[PDB]
Amino acid sequence: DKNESATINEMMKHLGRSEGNPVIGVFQKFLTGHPKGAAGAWMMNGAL
Amino acid sequence: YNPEKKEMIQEVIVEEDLEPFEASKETAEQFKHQHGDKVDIFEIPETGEYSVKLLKGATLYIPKALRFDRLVAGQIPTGWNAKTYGISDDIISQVDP
Amino acid sequence: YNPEKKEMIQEVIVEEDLEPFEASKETAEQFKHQHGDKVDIFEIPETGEYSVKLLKGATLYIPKALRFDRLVAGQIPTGWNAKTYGISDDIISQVDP
Amino acid sequence: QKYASIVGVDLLEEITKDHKVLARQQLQVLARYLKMDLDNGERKFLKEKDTVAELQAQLDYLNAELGEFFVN
Amino acid sequence: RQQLQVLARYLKMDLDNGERKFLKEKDTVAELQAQLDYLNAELGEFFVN
Amino acid sequence: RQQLQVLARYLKMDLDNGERKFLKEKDTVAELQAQLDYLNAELGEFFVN
Amino acid sequence: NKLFVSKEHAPYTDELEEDVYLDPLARVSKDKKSGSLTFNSKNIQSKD
Repeated sequence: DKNESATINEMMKHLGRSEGNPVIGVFQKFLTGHPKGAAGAWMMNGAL
Repeated sequence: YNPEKKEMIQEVIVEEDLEPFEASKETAEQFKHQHGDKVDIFEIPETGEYSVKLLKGATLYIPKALRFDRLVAGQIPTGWNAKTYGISDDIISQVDP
Repeated sequence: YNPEKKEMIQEVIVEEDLEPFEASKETAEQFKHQHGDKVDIFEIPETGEYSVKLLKGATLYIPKALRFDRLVAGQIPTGWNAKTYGISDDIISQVDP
Repeated sequence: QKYASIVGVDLLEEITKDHKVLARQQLQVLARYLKMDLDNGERKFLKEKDTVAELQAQLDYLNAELGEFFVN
Repeated sequence: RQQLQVLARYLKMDLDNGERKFLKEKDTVAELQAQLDYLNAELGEFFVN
Repeated sequence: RQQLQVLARYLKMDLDNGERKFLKEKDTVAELQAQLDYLNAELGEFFVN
Repeated sequence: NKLFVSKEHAPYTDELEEDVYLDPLARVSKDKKSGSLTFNSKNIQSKD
């Protein structure tokens, strides 16, 4: 969670996001647990 | 699988000869090939079944129970079944869920 | 692994009570949690080790030997070692060959 | 002794046991024959001392929560 | 029964040793329970809980 | 049966030792008989006699 | 018996990790001292 927060921040910083427009983070695993394989697919379903 | 009750076995050594039990010819020979000197097998004349005297110095596995510490998981709800969606029984038993 | 000599075990039932053996407190309790009524455990006062009376009706696994029928494989030549190419010991023991 | 300090110069029973082993085994088989449980006592004994510790723990608690003087 | 008894005697093995220690501890159970039942009475069930 | 067994154990006396050696020799009987039955077949009964 | 050589470090140092990842034109140069190929801060987001 430290690493993932860091890397997205650095993506947003390098590409010159307007100061005060944060990306909003959804953490689906809190409700669904870690389906280690199917992780991204549920996050995919959620995003859509 | 009850995570409070985990089946596990220990390799132990027989101190004193066991009491005979019954098994098929095939089954007995499988013991003899394993243990060799540390087991004896005999035709029981009437049945044609074999006695198994496991002897001193033989190797055994005795079950035991680890008390494990991760008791919770995100689990597909109770009563979920491939039957209800339309999958047939021949397919279910053949295949990993 | 000798394919003529395949380690396998059978679930059997104890007909008559076994002779006690020594094990650690932790180890003994692991047996007790498994078998319950079908085993007794006692503090040996001097050592602090525990006796294990496995009782009538308990479940055991006894090793046996299957005679298997595929004895040949294309095998990486004898004496091949990751050492000789330059891989260090810390990496070998940690990792699946 | 001064010279020694400077240089560093200095100036049966495995028959009686084997008998007992037999008797032990001979007793065991008779106990088995009689459906007599030798350890039954100690099992019930170990059980009650667990409830002793349990009641003592509940007693030690209330002594702490009230103080020695209050209980007495 | 008799044949067992003489072997127990030979081994200096006491069969009843367990039950003796068992009877002893249940006397201390009643004792601690009596002390517990007292304080439950002196304070009321609600206070202890 | 059990009382006998423990004495046999005490004496380091093996009850089944005989039958083990017996089962061994009848395997060599079948073996020699198989070699004999072969030569009888390869030569004919009349030749051997 | 040295065909395999376990590499000690990444060609970038831990401080330049981020910067290297974000310059698609950052290549490696021969380090004068060590004599192994290291990323140098001069060749990162460089005009040249």
